[PDB]
Amino acid sequence: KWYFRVYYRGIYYRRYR
Repeated sequence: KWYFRVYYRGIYYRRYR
């Protein structure tokens, strides 16, 4: 399962898959 945002001060990342 993905996340939603998280990234905080990172860069979201491949949330789609």
